[PDB]
Amino acid sequence: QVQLQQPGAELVRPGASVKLSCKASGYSFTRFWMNWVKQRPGQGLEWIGMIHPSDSETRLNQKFKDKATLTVDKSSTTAYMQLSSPTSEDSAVYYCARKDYDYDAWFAYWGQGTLVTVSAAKTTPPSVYPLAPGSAAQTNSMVTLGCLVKGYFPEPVTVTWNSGSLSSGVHTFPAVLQSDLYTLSSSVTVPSSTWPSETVTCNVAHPASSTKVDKKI
Amino acid sequence: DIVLTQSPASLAVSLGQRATISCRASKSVSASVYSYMHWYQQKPGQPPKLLIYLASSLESGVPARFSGSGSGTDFTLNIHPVEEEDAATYYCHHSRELPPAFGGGTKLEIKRADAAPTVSIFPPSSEQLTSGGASVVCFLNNFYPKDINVKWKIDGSERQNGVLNSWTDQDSKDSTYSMSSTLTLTKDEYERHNSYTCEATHKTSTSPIVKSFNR
Amino acid sequence: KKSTNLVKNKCVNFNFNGLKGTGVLTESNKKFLPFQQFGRDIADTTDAVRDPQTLEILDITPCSFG
Amino acid sequence: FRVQPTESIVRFPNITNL
Repeated sequence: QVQLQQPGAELVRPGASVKLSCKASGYSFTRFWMNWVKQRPGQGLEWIGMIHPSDSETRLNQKFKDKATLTVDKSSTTAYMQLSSPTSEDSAVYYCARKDYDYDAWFAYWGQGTLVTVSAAKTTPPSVYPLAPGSAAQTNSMVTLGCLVKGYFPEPVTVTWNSGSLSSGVHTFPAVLQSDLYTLSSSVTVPSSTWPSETVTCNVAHPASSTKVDKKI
Repeated sequence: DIVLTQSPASLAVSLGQRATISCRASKSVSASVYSYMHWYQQKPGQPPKLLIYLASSLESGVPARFSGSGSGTDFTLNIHPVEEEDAATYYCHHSRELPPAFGGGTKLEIKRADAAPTVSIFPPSSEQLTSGGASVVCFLNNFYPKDINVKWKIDGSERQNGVLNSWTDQDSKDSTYSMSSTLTLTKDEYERHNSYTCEATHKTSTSPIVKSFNR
Repeated sequence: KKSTNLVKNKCVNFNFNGLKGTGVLTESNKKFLPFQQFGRDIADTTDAVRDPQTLEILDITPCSFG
Repeated sequence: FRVQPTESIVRFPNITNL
């Protein structure tokens, strides 16, 4: 089975180097092209460039010339991409896709994506707080619960309820940047025969800081 | 090169209707009786997927409600019958020339009948009050449309500063919206104020939905 | 033996139904009649070829200049 | 100058009968 893997996110200061990894498995890494796609939120998709892994020959867009650099390692079958002096406008989501050629060339498969955030802010562990009203006045037969995660950097973090046991009623909200910090408020809706019986927990993991926080409501 | 232009940017198609998205090319991409085009679906937080290739075929695993046709520069891509899970961002691509270009994108909104929102104000916990600050969070779920007015009242006084709001995309199942309103405040502003009030103003409700609690 | 896929943008060896050649596979805007196998120019070299499995027309762009 | 090819594309007709 063909599967492409990329890291979740990477933090870099302006003026440093950015190194990304695209792992290929199930197909020959040589015979097939490796294409890169830049997705900036609100700007749509953008075409980075292509590279032929056998001869290292690269094809770069006119706008990304002299900036992006493509290279491949044929021993571990992993393609790399670098960016010289990334700036604030270079923050985006990067994909690596494979072209399966039958007549016209389309994108058959995609990667998970890596968020590159360029900011001078330090790595901060998150502060996670439970949210309960404390009393029920029988206003509804369904109970709303929430976890507030604030003061985390870099974005994103992965939030779940009881390690992903409740897949229904989950609502995860995106962050708003304030004071070089991020905040979110994850909410779930449980029935009334659950919360006096079971305890629903906030299970949040930040893979950039390697910090896993379990909080009880 | 060839620059792709898509119109409109935001298309609203309800259940039982037909959607139309036009991808224009500066030059003719049609060659060898066929044409070079591709159309993708990208959901928030998920990579895009192939649906219809070369307008003449349907990819395996893709439902039959997606169809495509057209020749020359301007292409037409149709969807029918539309389903509640069809809301996503759509793109178009051409591999003929080089360096290739990507489309501008089109957001598809699925129309739904209006529902009253679930409004819940939650007090700040005792874990936050050790650190010196507090945050009051009002959750607003299951509402349509996106235009809703959020107001905060501390003891009858309205403060529009220091509030944060955050919106999401349309759900695949419920096809509604959810948001939060967070207010950050200091412990010295928590000691002298007893009541916090979340207020939501909607088009369907004449009376705004008021929620309050006592410290 | 085993069939292979297509690499369009690179100079590679071409063996199609026994016909040998080397060049670049490019998009062809020329119209061919489906009843013909391939076609050649006045130089007795193959300028285009049709894929045996899927119906398509691709041009052979010469490589190895110098 | 000379440009030596690298990969090799071999396409044979889809076999209905060997």
